[PDB]
Amino acid sequence: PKESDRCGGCGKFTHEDKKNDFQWIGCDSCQTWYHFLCSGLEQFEYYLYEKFFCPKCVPHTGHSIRYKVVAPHRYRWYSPNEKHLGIEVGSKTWIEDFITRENTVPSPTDDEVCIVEDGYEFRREFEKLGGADNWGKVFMVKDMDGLNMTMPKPGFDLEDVVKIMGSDYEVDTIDVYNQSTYSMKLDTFRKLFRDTKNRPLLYNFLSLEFSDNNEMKEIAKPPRFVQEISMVNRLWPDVSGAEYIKLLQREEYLPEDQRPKVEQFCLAGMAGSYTDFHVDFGGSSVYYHILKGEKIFYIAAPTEQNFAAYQAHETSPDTTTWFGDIANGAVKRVVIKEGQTLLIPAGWIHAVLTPVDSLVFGGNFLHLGNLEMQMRVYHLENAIRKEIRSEEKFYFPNFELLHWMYMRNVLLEKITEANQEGSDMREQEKNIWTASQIMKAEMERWMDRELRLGPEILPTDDKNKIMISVRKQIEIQTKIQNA
Amino acid sequence: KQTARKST
Amino acid sequence: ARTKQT
Ligand SMILES: O=C(O)CNC(=O)C(=O)O
Ligand SMILES: [Fe+2]
Ligand SMILES: [Zn+2]
Ligand SMILES: [Zn+2]
Repeated sequence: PKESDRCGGCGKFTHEDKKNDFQWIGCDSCQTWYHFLCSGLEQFEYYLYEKFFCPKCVPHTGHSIRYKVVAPHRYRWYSPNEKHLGIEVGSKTWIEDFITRENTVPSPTDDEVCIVEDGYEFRREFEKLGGADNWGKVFMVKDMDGLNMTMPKPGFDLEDVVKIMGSDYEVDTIDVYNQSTYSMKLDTFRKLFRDTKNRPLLYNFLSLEFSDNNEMKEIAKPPRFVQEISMVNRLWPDVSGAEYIKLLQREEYLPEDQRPKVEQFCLAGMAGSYTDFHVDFGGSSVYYHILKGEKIFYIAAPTEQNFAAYQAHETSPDTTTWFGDIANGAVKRVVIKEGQTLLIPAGWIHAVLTPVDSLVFGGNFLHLGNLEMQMRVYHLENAIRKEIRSEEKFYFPNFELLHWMYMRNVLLEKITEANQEGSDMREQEKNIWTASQIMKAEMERWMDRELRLGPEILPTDDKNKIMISVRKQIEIQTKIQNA
Repeated sequence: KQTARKST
Repeated sequence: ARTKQT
């Protein structure tokens, strides 16, 4: 080959390969080339520097020179060609302004959000409304006592987080003003977070999942009521011993690397951070506990009208219009403070402002009581994706497979056991029976689609073997009913 | 369009 | 910065 084209880092022409891709950056001083992963830059920096000085230079040349902030109202704040374009919703200019009028956004009705003082009052109100099987409104619980939600004692902060997870642990982080996600070392984030006075750019990570860290996973957990209704938790129980063995004896075992891991997240964001409107992936529900700081959520109920506005909003090229302004007064304001907890059921559209540096623990989960709404959000996502192109990692992992597994391992078993007696399921398991029908119908559609345009882990043949068995037991039970 | 969002 | 991919 040719020497000039050898990476001055790993000293090779081809990198070994988080993921380098096949990308290089050149030093503006010595002109040698480095693979991105060999340059000493982290992904969040790939676009910041107008002049890059490699580590070999930079004692004798100085730090890399970053682009000038030419257009604070654009995601491309560094591009002169955009100076004259419109103010974009995520931008620094936009957020400054939005901060001065955000408190005019109206408060919710009692139909939309129920505020309660503690988990005991939450429990009573939750039950008045039909519980999880009929969960439709958001709850804000001022004091976590009664929720059975394991959390770290105050005094716990970002410092303990980086110590437990490790300095080099990489988290996907939001570059607020750019409205994009890049990788950043936990140590790098902490450094920027500590420099309270100098913040050219704001960062906010939402995506630090720690259910696989043996220390962290005991320090912050979902409320008990959530662990009890979580579909993922039902399928990959964290059991041991004979429970686990039986889990193996039945073919109910599932690979740890197949598990959707979205139930234990830590979030940390700088004051002035803004996350724009979205519905959480798979239409999952959310528990959200503020350890430190403050959050302002802007929320809209999951109605067909709101979804149509939202779907249009997401597929439109436009970037200058705040969803709240085209949503016909649907958007409501709810402030959440330190120690307080938000519980959001499937489908709620929401954005969030971070008025103050914050540390949050939360998680996403699916449950039978919101099965219909979850499927409705799946359709919404699928429609949006037909338009714009997105990345898999912003969606619910193994969404479809989870349902095959849940139908096979959970619901089929229950309808079969019911069927083997006279048991009319409507007596002690009406909810199980209605969930089965809803899931079945949605799965029929998935089969039909697969037979039309082929597959994309579970062979087509296996799926078909599950469906026939489900149809059978379902028909058996409805005869037991018509009787 | 859809990059600034929760990642798994 | 000046970049390339291969
Ligand atoms: O905290 C943030 O700024 C955004 N997070 C959410 O939208 C949520 O947790 O469901
Ligand atoms: Fe969210
Ligand atoms: Zn290299
Ligand atoms: Zn150099």
